[PDB]
Amino acid sequence: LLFFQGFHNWTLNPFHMMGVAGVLGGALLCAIHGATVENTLFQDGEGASTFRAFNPTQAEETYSMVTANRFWSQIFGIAFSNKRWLHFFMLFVPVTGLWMSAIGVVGLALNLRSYDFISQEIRAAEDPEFETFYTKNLLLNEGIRAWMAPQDQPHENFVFPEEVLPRGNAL
Amino acid sequence: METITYVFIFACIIALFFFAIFFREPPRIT
Amino acid sequence: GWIVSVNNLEDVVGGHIWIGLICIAGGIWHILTTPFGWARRAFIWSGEAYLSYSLGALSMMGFIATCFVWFNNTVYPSEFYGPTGPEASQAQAMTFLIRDQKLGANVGSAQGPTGLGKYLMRSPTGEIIFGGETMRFWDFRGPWLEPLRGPNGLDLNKIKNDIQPWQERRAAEYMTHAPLGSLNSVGGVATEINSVNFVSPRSWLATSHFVLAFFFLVGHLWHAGRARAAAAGFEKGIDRESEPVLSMPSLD
Amino acid sequence: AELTPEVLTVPLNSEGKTITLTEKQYLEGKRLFQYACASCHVGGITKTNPSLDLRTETLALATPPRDNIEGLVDYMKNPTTYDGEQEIAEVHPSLRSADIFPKMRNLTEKDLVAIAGHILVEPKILGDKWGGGKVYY
Amino acid sequence: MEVNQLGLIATALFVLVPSVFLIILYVQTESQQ
Amino acid sequence: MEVNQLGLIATALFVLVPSVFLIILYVQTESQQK
Amino acid sequence: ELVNVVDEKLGTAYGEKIDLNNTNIAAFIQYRGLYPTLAKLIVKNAPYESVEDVLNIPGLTERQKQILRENLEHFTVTEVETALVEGGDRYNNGLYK
Amino acid sequence: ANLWERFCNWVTSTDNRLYVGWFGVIMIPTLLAATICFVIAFIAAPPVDIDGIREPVSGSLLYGNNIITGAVVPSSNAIGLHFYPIWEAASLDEWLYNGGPYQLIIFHFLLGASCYMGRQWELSYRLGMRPWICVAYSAPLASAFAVFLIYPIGQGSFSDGMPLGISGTFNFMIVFQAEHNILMHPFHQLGVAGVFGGALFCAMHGSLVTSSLIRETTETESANYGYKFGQEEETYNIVAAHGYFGRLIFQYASFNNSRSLHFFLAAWPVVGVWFAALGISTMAFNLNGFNFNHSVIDAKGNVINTWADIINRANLGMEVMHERNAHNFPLDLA
Amino acid sequence: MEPNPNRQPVELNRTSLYLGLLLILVLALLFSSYFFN
Amino acid sequence: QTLTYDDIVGTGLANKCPTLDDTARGAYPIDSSQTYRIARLCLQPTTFLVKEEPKNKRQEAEFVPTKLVTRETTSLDQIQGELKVNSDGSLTFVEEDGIDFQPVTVQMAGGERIPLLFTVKNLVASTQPNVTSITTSTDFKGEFNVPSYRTANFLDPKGRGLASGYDSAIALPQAKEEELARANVKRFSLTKGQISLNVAKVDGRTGEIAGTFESEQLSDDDMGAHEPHEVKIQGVFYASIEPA
Amino acid sequence: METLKITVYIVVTFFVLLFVFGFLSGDPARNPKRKD
Ligand code: CLA
Ligand code: CLA
Ligand code: CLA
Ligand SMILES: CC(C)=CCC/C(C)=C/CC/C(C)=C/CC/C(C)=C/CC/C(C)=C/CC/C(C)=C/CC/C(C)=C/CC/C(C)=C/CC/C(C)=C/CC1=CC(=O)C(C)=C(C)C1=O
Ligand SMILES: CCCCCCCCCCCCCCCC(=O)OC[C@H](COP(=O)(O)OC[C@@H](O)CO)OC(=O)CCCCCCCCCCCCCCC
Ligand code: HEM
Ligand SMILES: CC1=C(/C=C/C(C)=C/C=C/C(C)=C/C=C/C=C(C)/C=C/C=C(C)/C=C/C2=C(C)CCCC2(C)C)C(C)(C)CCC1
Ligand SMILES: CC1=C(/C=C/C(C)=C/C=C/C(C)=C/C=C/C=C(C)/C=C/C=C(C)/C=C/C2=C(C)CCCC2(C)C)C(C)(C)CCC1
Ligand SMILES: CCCCCCCCCCCCO[C@@H]1O[C@H](CO)[C@@H](O[C@H]2O[C@H](CO)[C@@H](O)[C@H](O)[C@H]2O)[C@H](O)[C@H]1O
Ligand SMILES: CCCCCCCCCCCCO[C@@H]1O[C@H](CO)[C@@H](O[C@H]2O[C@H](CO)[C@@H](O)[C@H](O)[C@H]2O)[C@H](O)[C@H]1O
Ligand SMILES: CCCCCCCS[C@@H]1O[C@H](CO)[C@@H](O)[C@H](O)[C@H]1O
Ligand code: OEX
Ligand SMILES: [Ca+2]
Ligand SMILES: [Cl-]
Ligand SMILES: [Cl-]
Ligand SMILES: [Fe+2]
Repeated sequence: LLFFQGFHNWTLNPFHMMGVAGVLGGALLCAIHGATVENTLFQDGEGASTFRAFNPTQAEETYSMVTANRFWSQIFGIAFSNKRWLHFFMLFVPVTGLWMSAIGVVGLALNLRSYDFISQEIRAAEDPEFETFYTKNLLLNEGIRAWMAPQDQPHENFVFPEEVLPRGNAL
Repeated sequence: METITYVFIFACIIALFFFAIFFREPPRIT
Repeated sequence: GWIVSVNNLEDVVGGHIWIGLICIAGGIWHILTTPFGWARRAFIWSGEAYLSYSLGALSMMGFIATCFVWFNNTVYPSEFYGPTGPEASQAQAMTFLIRDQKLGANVGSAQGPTGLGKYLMRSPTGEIIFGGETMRFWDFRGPWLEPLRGPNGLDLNKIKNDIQPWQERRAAEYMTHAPLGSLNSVGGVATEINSVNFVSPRSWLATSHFVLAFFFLVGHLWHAGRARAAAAGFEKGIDRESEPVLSMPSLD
Repeated sequence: AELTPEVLTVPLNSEGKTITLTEKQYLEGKRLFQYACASCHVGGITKTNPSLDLRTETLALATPPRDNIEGLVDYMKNPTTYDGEQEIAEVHPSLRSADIFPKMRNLTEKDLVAIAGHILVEPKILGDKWGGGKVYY
Repeated sequence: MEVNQLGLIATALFVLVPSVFLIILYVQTESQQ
Repeated sequence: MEVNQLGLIATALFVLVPSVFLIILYVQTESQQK
Repeated sequence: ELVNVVDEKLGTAYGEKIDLNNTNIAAFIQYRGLYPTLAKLIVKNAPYESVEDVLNIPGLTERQKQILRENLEHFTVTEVETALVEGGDRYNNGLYK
Repeated sequence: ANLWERFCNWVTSTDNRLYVGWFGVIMIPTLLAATICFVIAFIAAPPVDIDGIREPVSGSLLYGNNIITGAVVPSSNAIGLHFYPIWEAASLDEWLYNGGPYQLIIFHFLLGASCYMGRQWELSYRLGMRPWICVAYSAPLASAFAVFLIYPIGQGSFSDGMPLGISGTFNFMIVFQAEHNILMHPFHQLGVAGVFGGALFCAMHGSLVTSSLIRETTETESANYGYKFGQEEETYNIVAAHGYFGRLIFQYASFNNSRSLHFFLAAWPVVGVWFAALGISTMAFNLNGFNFNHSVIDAKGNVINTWADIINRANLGMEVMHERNAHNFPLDLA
Repeated sequence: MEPNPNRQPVELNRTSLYLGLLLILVLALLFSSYFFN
Repeated sequence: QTLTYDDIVGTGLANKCPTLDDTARGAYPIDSSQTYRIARLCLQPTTFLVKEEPKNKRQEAEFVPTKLVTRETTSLDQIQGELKVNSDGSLTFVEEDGIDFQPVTVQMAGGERIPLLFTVKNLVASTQPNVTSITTSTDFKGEFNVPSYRTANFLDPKGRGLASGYDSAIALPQAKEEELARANVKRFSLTKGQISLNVAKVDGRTGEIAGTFESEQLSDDDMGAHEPHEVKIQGVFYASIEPA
Repeated sequence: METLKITVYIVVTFFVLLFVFGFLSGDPARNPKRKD
């Protein structure tokens, strides 16, 4: 992971960012749908522990789609109304995210990175007062590469004298 | 031009939220 | 810093005098009275509800205890608990100010790389404070530093002339026992090598109490929401023949 | 590679005599250096004054010379600045200041020797890492 | 800033082309019997 | 040649916007019950 | 032409010896007997027209003068460089280990 | 009814298109203020001196950022944990220089998002639902508290809060790695298991329900038309799904109880994410990831690196480079 | 509640689409040189 | 009578110089056989003015008002030095040490931020000849040094610096270097400033004096990347004179 | 700034009073089932 940050700036890559959205989006969907079903359950037994009040072979939905739908429509603005769509979307989102991150890694095989914004660099090269979080993270990347490469890439036989190592003040 | 573009896409997405909520197809028990 | 700022034992002892009397008066009160009408209508009256209220309260107390051990050095003496995070960072600035001043630096007029004083600068209200990143910690107060403070903050005359060997020692001790360390108790910054077996009691006590306070807030929500539902009679699910939403008008 | 009697042979004094420490003295020296010194001197540097380290070449150029057991043992009783000019027991752990540095209260003469031998043996093992700081981690 | 001059038209058609595809399909769905 | 750098998107939108308006109208006329 | 004055200083004697007029004070650790007592006196009494002038600092003991004579061959002097002496940099130049 | 009574009835009405409720009376204005300030600051704010060293960082679109580089920049390290409302500044221009919008935003946001959670309990009560959706939302909420409030408290400054911006988020992550070795921390590891596992189980549940939809449609129509909102009958066959998944692995590793399955779907991501939040909130007090730096030593005493030591070198790169003009002393203690 | 009685369907026949596209494309072909200038 | 740190902390008073009563209109005798020092010189800026830079070059540029954005962090204080009595009876203050600089950022109409190192570093200031007492008619005028606002280790956002940092624009590996030389080669500025101190109040008995000052100096030039502006600072001062 | 402050203080107090009075206004009863 840290190699991909320092060398590929892989956080900056919109294919990795879509991966993140589909992984975190899928974890969100997993949590919110499990919680919604568990909190719109029909009372189907007398027990205060409600798991036994379900039967695999039962015909009826175990929870109220209508109540769930009203709840999220009123809390968030929209809500699922179609259970087939809901479950298809749960496949689509994390699956699509993973496939997007894979495409970015195929570019990285070739060092075809989203490493830089050229407009940013042209401005920063001419203007030593211009600073963004994007320029800050490249300084971190340059430290990762210089500090880790000699031990991480032993076949290169790197020798970087103390005096060439990039460091800020004191540290 | 770039800033205009970013703000334009954002403002479209906000409008879209408005229509998706208040002008949704209503869910119908049927 | 609210109550966490308490900085002298007279205030601590006086507070407990008050609190002891408040609690005994309150207790007599509650033995002699029954809850009023407005309280009756505001709460849920069940074992599970009362538990929820106490979980809420313990959660709050947990977060406060976390901040108390993190910042307060009066009821958590640094002699026993180690330096606070703010304390140790200030002690580092004090250490190098002493070092470089012994070497001949004039530490009041030494301009650092950014233009701010390398050792000394002003807070946003003007008080003289240590410089570098510990600018954030200038509200720190501690017995080894206070002798250097004047009405306008750190006093340059006192710094140049009055720093005693016991202050140098204590600042060095605190700087090198800052509350930073790994889960397997390797003391120091995250890139430090194995050698020193140390994690500050302040970090142990703050982190444990944060975790506990957090899960107690969760238990508060869990039990408070459950007590509400049980009291109103739908904790086991929605009655299929009396589903409330089904008697409500459409949203659209 | 092994921790041999040769690696464990270090200068006793400035006059060419050596002492060969036992494996148990080497272990005691690591333990005691950790116990009393590593809070400031982890890895051979010095956290409260990084300009001075515990490298052997540095110790040799100290006054009096500190690159031998006797110089180090004497340092732990009566530490000086690097030029020998000031006695710093009041701000540096030592037997003379065991009153204000209570960790030094339990250290025996044998313990001082073990710590000294640690300071001299470790760079023979660790090379530039000893006294190198983070660059060499 | 020295941006890529084609980024404006690239962005505009990237939004317009599929958005118009969808609006076309939506409207002719609504207009069905 | 030193052309106006907005001519490209002006011409593209000039074409696209009203053409799309007509295509929308045409396609939903065809799809009407008929 | 714009010049980096520190790089340029590295091609003078400043790049070969302890420059009594410019070098940061930790550099005196390199030689027996110079640090911290003499190092402090030297930086404090700088600049010097020539290396020997370091022998003229007031209050010096005889032993201190002798240590200075033995080390003159390790010293140089060059013009004071504002970039090296401002900021209290001769006492703390932002370099630790 | 009197005015108050009528107002209460409207506030708590189950018939408002968006539920208001008492949590909502605090949520609505605080979230609006946080949103409006964020939008304006993200577009138009001038550079902000985040590290208190008079080195302003540009976050806004009009000052040279794009969507990926832009942020609302944290308030000044000179401020620390001091409360910096607009009226503490001598002018808006000063307020902007010092990163006042960041505090206005994150404080209104954290208050409003806490009320969003209460509002989820509140509506579930009005509708006669079980009450714990809000306990699921406490996981992302707790994570937002960790990065915008608890971490700044532990470190002594809101300048160490996560920036409100895409690149600034990555900046916060890389610096967090340097300073706490979060990857080697088991609570972040549980977090990863929580979100990778949430994604895995999301896809798994999606695909199993989808695989067992009961035929109700023809091939020229979306199978989605096979389900009608509010129908009483389940729309897939759980018995075929379990029949499938119990054979994929083995019978007893598959859920045959939908309530059990759904509870697991709720619990796995929520608990992992609570541990992620707690990792951030305890590294806030510098109890850090496992440190095996030089843990493996040969018979002589030579260090034999492991992958932990290679991590350590990457971390050193981050540490020595971050905030390259802010440190004057050798240790980064907060 | 009750639907709006003022609504009407809208039409554009194929010939008008072709006429309209011809107008737009020919106007573009004419004005584009001035847009690029 | 006297305020403690707890009385002052967070009020703004720590950035203020001491004032003297309207009653303090006395005269402080100078014995030319005695040596003297200033034990505490304090300068509290109340206005920063920046000289606008016209395209006109016809008609003179004015100094315009600006808004302080770095808060109550501007005063110079605890400064000390020798007060020499010269052979013509003029006094010369030779600044030795103290909190003798503050980085300050002020903002012009329209948003341009002007950082400067507000300072009296190495101040040498002198009165009129024959000053046999310091009175409300004494003034001091002199010059000081204005070093680069950033010191030599300062690294720009691309990692470039004078005593540290890259020496080129490493993000544009094959750009022609000549157009970037001014940004790539950092330079350390050192210029002179001027100040007048105008005594308005003197306590004969305590050796304390207070007045108004005005100084003029250049602002930050970003290690030679751009031209500095001319700044004029006005405010109040306090000094305590002592035999020493 | 002083007017802004007072204005925000009044605004915040207003909404906080709504929240506290609102929850005091027979909240347990506002549910679809058992109101007592
Ligand atoms: C918000 C934080 C976040 C999130 C959610 C992600 C999310 C993701 N990251 Mg990214 N990452 C991050 C921050 C994050 N990242 C940061 C800050 C960096 C620094 C640059 C990275 C650097 C990084 C790299 C370098 C990579 C990712 C990748 C990924 C993807 C991994 C998908 C996966 O599960 O692979 C897990 C593996 C699989 C799904 C393969 C199949 C596994 C089989 C089925 C296992 C079977 C196991 C078997 C049964 C037995 C096990 C036995 C047991 C003993 C263990 C996913 C989109 C990866 C990606 O893009 O790949 C295309 C990747 O290479 N990230
Ligand atoms: C464990 C301690 C404890 C507990 C659980 C209770 C519980 C109760 N008390 Mg007792 N009480 C106590 C200790 C306690 N009391 C003590 C020590 C005293 C003496 C001071 C009292 C004196 C007392 C009186 C005089 C009354 C009660 C009443 C009640 C009932 C209603 C409480 C209520 O509505 O609070 C909720 C609090 C409010 C509605 C006040 C306004 C809420 C504001 C917004 C809170 C602001 C604080 C905020 C959270 C921040 C914290 C820091 C802050 C200090 C700045 C309930 C049975 C009432 C009653 O029915 O008596 C029979 C009543 O009239 N109590
Ligand atoms: C629900 C409405 C609401 C709330 C809760 C807040 C809250 C906040 N505002 Mg925002 N604000 C709002 C609406 C709100 N705002 C609107 C509509 C505007 C546009 C006019 C603003 C404009 C605004 C600005 C311009 C700023 C704020 C700021 C603040 C913060 C400080 C407020 C303060 O000092 O109050 C102090 C007032 C009190 C403490 C009064 C409380 C009195 C009661 C009777 C006592 C009980 C309260 C006690 C603490 C316990 C809580 C009770 C609980 C147990 C139920 C805080 C995050 C400042 C900021 O963000 O700083 C970084 C800031 O600069 N607000
Ligand atoms: C001023 C300016 C310009 C401001 C903007 C600044 C700024 C920083 C803007 C952000 C830019 C931005 C958004 C960046 C992110 C871009 C990005 C990475 C996009 C990813 C794009 C992409 C195609 C990724 C591929 C992977 C993928 C398909 C991800 C999709 C993720 C996704 C949308 C998941 C669902 C999220 C979500 C909240 C779902 C809610 C579902 C819901 C209503 C559940 C409730 C519910 C549950 C039940 O169980 C039941 C039964 C019912 C009934 C019910 O209802
Ligand atoms: C307190 C009040 C809070 C108000 C919050 C504002 C919320 C806006 C919520 C999304 C509205 C837009 C939905 C369009 C799409 C829409 O109308 O969906 C409505 C759709 C309804 O689903 P049904 O089951 O009814 O429909 C299925 C059948 O039609 C099959 O075709 O909902 C979903 O599909 C849920 C999953 C998508 C969830 C998307 C959530 C995305 C969050 C936003 C991410 C973008 C951020 C960009 C930032 C710059
Ligand atoms: C018994 C444990 C210790 C031992 C054996 C020890 C050893 C030494 C030695 C041999 C030197 C001289 C280095 C040289 O000449 O190159 C030295 C210097 C120094 N040590 Fe220690 N030390 C110990 C504990 C500590 C501790 C705990 C601290 C931090 C509080 C510390 C801080 C210092 C400092 C600041 C210097 C430089 C002093 C000066 O010359 O002004 N030492 N130490
Ligand atoms: C000891 C001490 C001290 C003192 C202390 C004190 C004096 C304390 C007090 C305390 C107190 C005096 C507290 C109070 C608290 C309160 C609270 C915590 C409240 C709560 C509330 C609630 C919870 C409510 C709720 C509700 C609402 C709001 C609405 C309606 C509904 C209901 C009812 C649910 C000092 C610091 C000096 C120092 C140190 C030591
Ligand atoms: C009444 C009521 C209600 C409603 C409410 C509301 C609707 C409110 C709103 C509110 C709002 C709506 C608010 C807002 C606020 C805002 C703010 C507070 C903002 C601020 C901003 C700023 C301050 C900015 C600044 C700037 C920047 C950042 C950059 C550029 C420059 C300038 C300066 C412009 C309810 C339903 C709940 C119920 C109860 C009663
Ligand atoms: C970027 C540029 C984009 C340009 C955007 C232009 C969008 C133009 C929108 C055109 C909308 C036409 O609007 C559409 O009218 C038709 C009839 O014409 C209505 O349709 C109605 O009449 C038809 C025909 O009798 C019936 O078969 C149908 O059931 C009935 O609903 C649709 O319900 C409505 O959606
Ligand atoms: C921080 C400042 C706030 C501190 C205030 C704390 C003081 C505690 C005592 C307050 C007493 C309030 O008393 C409470 O008032 C409300 C508002 O009229 C009452 O009135 C309410 O009753 C019913 C309850 O079924 C509601 O449907 C109705 O809308 C409402 O009028 C409550 O039934 C009464 O019990
Ligand atoms: C409706 C709110 C619009 C946001 C206004 C942005 C602040 S105002 C903006 O400030 C700039 C910097 O000082 C000026 O250069 C510019 O002339 C001015 O319009
Ligand atoms: O501010 Mn943001 O980051 Ca937490 O560590 Mn110290 O301070 Mn700064 O260095 Mn590393
Ligand atoms: Ca006068
Ligand atoms: Cl950084
Ligand atoms: Cl620092
Ligand atoms: Fe499901």
